[PDB]
Amino acid sequence: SLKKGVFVDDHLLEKVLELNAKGEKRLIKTWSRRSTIVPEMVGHTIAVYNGKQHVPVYITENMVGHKLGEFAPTRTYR
Amino acid sequence: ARIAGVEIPRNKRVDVALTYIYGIGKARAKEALEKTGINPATRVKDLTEAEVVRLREYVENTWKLEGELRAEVAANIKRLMDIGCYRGLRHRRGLPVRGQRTRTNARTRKGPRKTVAGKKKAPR
Amino acid sequence: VPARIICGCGNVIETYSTKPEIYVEVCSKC
Amino acid sequence: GKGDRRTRRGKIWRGTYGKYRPRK
Amino acid sequence: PLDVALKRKYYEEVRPELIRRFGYQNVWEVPRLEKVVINQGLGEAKEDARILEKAAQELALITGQKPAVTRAKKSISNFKLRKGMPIGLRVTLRRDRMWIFLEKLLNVALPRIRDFRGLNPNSFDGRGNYNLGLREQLIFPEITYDMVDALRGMDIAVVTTAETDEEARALLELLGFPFRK
RNA sequence: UAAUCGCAAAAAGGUGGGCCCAGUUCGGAUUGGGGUCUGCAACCCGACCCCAUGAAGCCGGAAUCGCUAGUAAUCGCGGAUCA
RNA sequence: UCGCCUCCUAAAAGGUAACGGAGGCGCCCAAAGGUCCCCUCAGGCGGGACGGAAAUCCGCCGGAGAGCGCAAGGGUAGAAG
Repeated sequence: SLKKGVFVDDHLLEKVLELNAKGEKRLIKTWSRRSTIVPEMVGHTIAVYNGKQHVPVYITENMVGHKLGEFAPTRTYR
Repeated sequence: ARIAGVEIPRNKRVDVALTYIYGIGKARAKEALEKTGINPATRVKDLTEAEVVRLREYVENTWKLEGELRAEVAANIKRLMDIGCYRGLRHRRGLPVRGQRTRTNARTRKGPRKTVAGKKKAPR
Repeated sequence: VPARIICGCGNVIETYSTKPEIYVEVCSKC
Repeated sequence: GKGDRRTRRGKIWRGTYGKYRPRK
Repeated sequence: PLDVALKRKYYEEVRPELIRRFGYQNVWEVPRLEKVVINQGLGEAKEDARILEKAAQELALITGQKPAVTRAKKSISNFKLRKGMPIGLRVTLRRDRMWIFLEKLLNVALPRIRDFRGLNPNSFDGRGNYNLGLREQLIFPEITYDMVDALRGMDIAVVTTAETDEEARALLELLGFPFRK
């Protein structure tokens, strides 16, 4: 529970920040399932890897503190 | 002695009686007894109509508390039906949400044993 | 018979009922 | 008892300290 | 007494407001309560040899009238008992007694309902008049936690002059009915 | 650079206070909310601390394990591995 | 199959046969009887804590399709209910 910092990946923020530069589209691959969802980065759908595939997940405000892997479950039928 | 809605303790030492509220345990109990300045060794049986009101004042006003506490947590589990976080599921399949071994126990979150099986080995 | 309701919200209301002795845990003022 | 994490014996058996077992 | 708060309130407050809101020509066109019939269902009492005459003598304290002892008209094996000796408990309140009952209910009882956000605003539907049902009967002043044994709810129908539920909604909201907007 | 300081409090016991046979001040699972720490990183998956939850269990069917004395029972302490 | 009751066959009075069509009876009620006084159904659409798709409650709409112990027919709420 990172309480001084947000452990959030470089290649991610630089990528959403130079997409914030006038706020363009969003098709973004990643493997940073280990990283926190940043404020306002809503709209931008991020294809998160789960070991097999990049799952196309959409984003909204109510979800924030959650990790991106927390919307790419890893196993199949429980 | 009906402080919280449908909840009424009686003839027991008040300290633990207040436990008999959803949203109130040993902690929020003692906390309130010094602040109301009342001896907890005393029973709900016996006290001033002033003592009673003094207590329900502090408690019901501070925090919450059966009803809209209960109703609140639910809406939080509800919100984990967003696009659908990991803690969202597990709530969806009634399984342990807190990173555990399903292979064996989990019976607290899973109603008693659905033995249901018909596995085979060698006849001939 | 005529009754006297007593709130924990101070307020006293004047209705009529069986037995005037009335302890209320807060009326519709709260 | 030896798992009520809000107690003397609860902390003891676990081997940690808190409110319910003051560090000295 | 021949006068109560609500009764006064109706005349010297609500009566006019409505005449101003909806523009009635005649005193009688102005809607008014007709009656409040209150009833308990009681699927038990039939069985376990249950006399359960506990409910009426109890109810009588709150409503102020000895209730009337209502009975089943068909036989239903499925849902038990056979026409007759059957069960249900209903009382009809008009004038003062009607008023005294609502006075207390609105001003006191609905306050100590367990949850509460207001009364459901979809229980007239054109069909003038308004229904609602309760669960615990101890929410009233006269009833004490000592007195109870089983928690028997009830249905409250309140009938009015209003032909539309627009003009009936107003009447009740202004008489002091908290509605769940 | 360590019988010369530290882990450190041993626990049960002893003293006197509280509960009064209650699924309870028994029991601490489940879950919500809030924090701390190690680590580049605790979504899958860490352990803690606090507020709130207080689940099954009122001594276990057919079965069946261990132990002959400082033993069995029962209480606590250290160490390896190792962020 | 054999007595009794209802309907059709039966040709608009009555009556009318066949190993023609198709059902009931061999009981029941001390109130399901006498009189006086009250009351009006089945459904349908809303509306109402437990409450089904008819448990009990409220409101509209509803001349009769309800009900009248039991088969059918006739009759019947301006009651036979």
